[PDB]
Amino acid sequence: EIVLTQSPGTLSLSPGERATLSCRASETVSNDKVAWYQQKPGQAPRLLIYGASSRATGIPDRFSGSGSGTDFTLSISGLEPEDFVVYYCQQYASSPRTFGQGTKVEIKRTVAAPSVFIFPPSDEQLKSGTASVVCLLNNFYPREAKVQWKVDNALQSGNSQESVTEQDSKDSTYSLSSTLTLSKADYEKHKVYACEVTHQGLSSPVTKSFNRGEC
Amino acid sequence: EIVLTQSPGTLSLSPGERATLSCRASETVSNDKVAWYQQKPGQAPRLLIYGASSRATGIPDRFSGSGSGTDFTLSISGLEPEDFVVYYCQQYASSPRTFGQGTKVEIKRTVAAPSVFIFPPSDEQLKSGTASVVCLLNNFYPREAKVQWKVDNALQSGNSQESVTEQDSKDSTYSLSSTLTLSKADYEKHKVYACEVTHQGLSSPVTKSFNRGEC
Amino acid sequence: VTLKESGPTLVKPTQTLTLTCTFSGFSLTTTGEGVGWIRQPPGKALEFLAFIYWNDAKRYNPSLQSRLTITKDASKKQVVLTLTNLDPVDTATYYCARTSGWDIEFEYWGQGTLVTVSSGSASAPTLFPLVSCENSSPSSTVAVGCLAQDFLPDSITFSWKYKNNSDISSTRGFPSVLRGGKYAATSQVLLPSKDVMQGTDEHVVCKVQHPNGNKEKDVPLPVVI
Amino acid sequence: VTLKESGPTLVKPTQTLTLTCTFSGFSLTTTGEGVGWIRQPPGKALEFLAFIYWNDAKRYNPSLQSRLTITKDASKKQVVLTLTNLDPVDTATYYCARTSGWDIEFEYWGQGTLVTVSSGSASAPTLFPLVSCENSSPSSTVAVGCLAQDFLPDSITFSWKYKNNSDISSTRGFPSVLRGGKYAATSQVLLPSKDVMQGTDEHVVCKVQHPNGNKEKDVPLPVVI
Amino acid sequence: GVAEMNPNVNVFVPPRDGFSGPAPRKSKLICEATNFTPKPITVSWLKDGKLVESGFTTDPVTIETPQTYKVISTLTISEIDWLNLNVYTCRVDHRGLTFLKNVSSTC
Amino acid sequence: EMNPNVNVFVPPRDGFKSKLICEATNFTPKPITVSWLKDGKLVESGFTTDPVTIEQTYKVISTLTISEIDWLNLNVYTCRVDHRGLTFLKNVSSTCA
Ligand SMILES: *[C@@H]1O[C@H](CO)[C@@H](O[C@@H]2O[C@H](CO)[C@@H](O)[C@H](O)[C@H]2NC(C)=O)[C@H](O)[C@H]1NC(C)=O
Ligand SMILES: *[C@@H]1O[C@H](CO)[C@@H](O[C@@H]2O[C@H](CO)[C@@H](O)[C@H](O)[C@H]2NC(C)=O)[C@H](O)[C@H]1NC(C)=O
Repeated sequence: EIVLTQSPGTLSLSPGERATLSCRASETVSNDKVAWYQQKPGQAPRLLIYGASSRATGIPDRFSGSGSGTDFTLSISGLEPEDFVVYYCQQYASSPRTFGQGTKVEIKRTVAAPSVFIFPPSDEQLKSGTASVVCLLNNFYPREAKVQWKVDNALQSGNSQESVTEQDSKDSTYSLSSTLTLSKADYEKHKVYACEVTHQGLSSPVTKSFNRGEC
Repeated sequence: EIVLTQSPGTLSLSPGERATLSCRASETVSNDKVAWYQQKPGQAPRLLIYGASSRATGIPDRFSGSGSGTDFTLSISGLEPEDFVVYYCQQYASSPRTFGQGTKVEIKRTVAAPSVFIFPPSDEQLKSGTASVVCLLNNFYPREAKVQWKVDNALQSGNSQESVTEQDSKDSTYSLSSTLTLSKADYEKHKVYACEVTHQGLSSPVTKSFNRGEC
Repeated sequence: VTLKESGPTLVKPTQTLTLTCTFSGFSLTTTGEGVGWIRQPPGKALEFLAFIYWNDAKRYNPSLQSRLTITKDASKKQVVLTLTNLDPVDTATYYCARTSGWDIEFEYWGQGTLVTVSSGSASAPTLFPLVSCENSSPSSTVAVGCLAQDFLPDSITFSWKYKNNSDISSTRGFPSVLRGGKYAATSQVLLPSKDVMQGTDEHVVCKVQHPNGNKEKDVPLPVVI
Repeated sequence: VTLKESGPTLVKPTQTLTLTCTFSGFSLTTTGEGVGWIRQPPGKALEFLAFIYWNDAKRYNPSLQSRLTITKDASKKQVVLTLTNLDPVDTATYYCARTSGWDIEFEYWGQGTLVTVSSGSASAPTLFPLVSCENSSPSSTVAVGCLAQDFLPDSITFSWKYKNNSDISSTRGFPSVLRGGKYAATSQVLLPSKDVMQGTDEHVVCKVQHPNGNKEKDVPLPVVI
Repeated sequence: GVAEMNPNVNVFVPPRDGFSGPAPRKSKLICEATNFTPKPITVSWLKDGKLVESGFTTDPVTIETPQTYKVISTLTISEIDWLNLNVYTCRVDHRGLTFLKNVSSTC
Repeated sequence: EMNPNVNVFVPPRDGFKSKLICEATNFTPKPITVSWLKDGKLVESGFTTDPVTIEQTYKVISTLTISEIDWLNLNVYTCRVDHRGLTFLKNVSSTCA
């Protein structure tokens, strides 16, 4: 049983700089039998370098793999725009094989101001007995953001999800979706529904509130 | 006779990165007797490292000096904001001593859009028999810029100077002054006076023209 | 060298799951060749399940010991993977690759199939209108969303159209999220306010496609002006 | 260990230049100690002129051979530097330092003095108005300049004041430039377009200070409104 | 940072049927000036020698060879005060000059 | 949706080419069409339309170039305003006539 941890979990790079990826192992590996893989979000994974010594067929020479023992650094020169994917390191000398966590890279973009648009539920959804309030944010950077709900001066937790999209090809931004689900009985007792956004580019949190049945 | 050339003549750095300075020599130096000096634009120069081996008294340990023969690289870690000055390398093993050119560093700032304002000469200056037209630019980056005069579809050269200021402490910009001097007889024959500015951040040259005695 | 995966996509937890890793172009007669199974949950990393070598020698993961079975076959050129004691939290896309040599591991990957482990059946997606309340400062643009809930699996692509049978560049689309066993999707569009206060279109349609029912429902536009 | 330089600041070309590098706190009795001369034109790098060692041993620059003389003195604790055959293009600020050991060279620098080599005399700075002409696009901010010509040396600090005896943040200041022997300077100031159109001031003053005459002249301010 | 002109005072008054709304009816008064540069005019309303300090809204000066400008003002009045033959004067201050325009409803 | 308040101003009795202003404040939505007439006949040129401002309500005004001779001869200048399909008319004349 060998546990592989790849730190840090994310890193911002540039189109034409060096991207160093670490692969920490719990123990040593015999004969340095550690391999790297490349997986695209939507396609099948592929093998780049086997054994961290020699490259495979169909892999450009710009991928360099070195390191031995418990340290394996994957240095890449000339990061192409079509290489912003998540890489993994896998070893096959543990009987059986184990995988790691993975590192996600992105394009270093300037910090912008997200535009939050909260959509109150319609009257047709309330007929089924379930209500949901969404908190959609667009054009923000980086992915790290805090979304909190403040209804009747109370913080709700344990019943809200956080789903974010991938990086845009033409905008290099992200878009998260925060839906606050609740019951029909719990929706007719409160008055104001809003979500708080804490962004690095904003010096003060912006709250978008509305009125129950008055908009 | 040893000629010392420091290339490149300028380089853009960041507050907290590594700044590498080169010192090319025509021939070898005996016992590596090459020293570095720090001079501030307005104060007296000071000696940082003597002989490129040991540091002097009152110099922080963040200054590292290595290299031998015809190569001397001055690596500095943690570039403080109060260190954006011009450095020089001087050797004292040539009988007599010689100096170099020097390298000027600056803060890497985003390219802005300068606004050129041309000031036509007043009527009091024309009474003395001499006229001067200035071409002032503000908030432009980098220092490299082209200023040309186009009067009556003719380019004037060999009679205009170019003087630029230093880097601002709060703005990190520059300001140049291009004065076009001429005689009284050469000012009453032309009609339109303007200067052409070619900036990296501008997609088209902007010309500010006026009328003789109609403004 | 190519591989292809096939099998059921909608299965019930705690029953029987079977997948086939069909391959053609090679045989398991040499040494250092084996086929494994790798799965990845939608939001997690790759996970190892089992691996089988040649000469009738297979290994199993100690974490999932005595829970998986490997049955190879030299006649149909495929391996049958039987998965018992299913768990909805173990929903992941399984993959299989072929190894050529001791040093080279998992070189020729396959395609993979999406298998959803849930107690619910295939139900038509339910669309609900989303009224936009943009008061005070309308900023620059006003957006309108089309809520999608109670759909299985996640095979719905949003498509916004105008009232006069035109095309709207959606581009922005959020993925689905597990909602008590089912999935919920949300998608909006950045419509300029100039075309809303001037045009006579009071509502837009939300047309989506799904292999379990083509449901559609227009959404109202309260506008701001 | 401190050093101080003194001497004339306005000299004529092709005559006689004399500077004194006054020092106090050490003596030239040990070995490896010497005082040199370093000059830097306003726009160029450091230039070596001469150096003198102990035990009555001095060297000269081959580029300026048979043109400089070094005369030390152990009584006045100063070195006299005589510069013959002056040249206006050789105008630079001279410096002198003290060396402590063979490895350490030019450790304790002095202060330095500005010596201008020009045929002209000390004349009062002639100020001329600079009327701004910004047509077509008003843009956002408009600046006003104050021309300064025929002044020697460059020891003028510009200052802008309102009509009601107030203070204006000039900040921006351009250095002087050689104009046929003399110097010419220009200074502008960024004035907001809101304060100019609000006040009733019709002109502003350009007050400068110079040790050869305090001259001032107001420039026209036609205002915008 | 050379055209000096004088403003032209133009005062608009409601017609005999320009009053509407619940009793008492109210109307508006507009004092505009065009073809003048610069624009130091400050909007001031005088009602029979009394300075009006409430009920007026000074709109920002817009933009219409000298550069001319135009300023539009609005003052809220009452029908009762209009029936008492009250003279309204639009005070204009242009470079210290005082411009007056006395208007009424007398035929 | 509210009906705009059409108000047409007239030149003073004691003299002043004057201008006609047809205010339509307190109206919704923002789009609005304002035209001018002359004795029941369409007007081709001779008038402008100022940009709509913000006083949520807005403010729209129109300027018509007239003459003193053509104003004191019993001429009606109706300010036709079409708002949400409703045509608003306001006939004005000389007060002292
Ligand atoms: C359907 O109606 C819309 C109005 O909302 C039309 O959009 C206008 O037409 C141009 C050209 O097609 C668009 O680019 C603009 O968004 C709209 N114009 C303006 C001035 O806002 C749209 O064209 C109509 N569809 C078809 C096929 O005619
Ligand atoms: C001198 O006159 C100027 C007018 O140009 C005054 O500047 C105005 O007053 C305020 C308060 O001092 C300034 O901050 C602004 O620059 C001006 N106001 C506006 C609205 O533009 C200045 O204050 C006067 N000096 C003194 C001492 O009163």
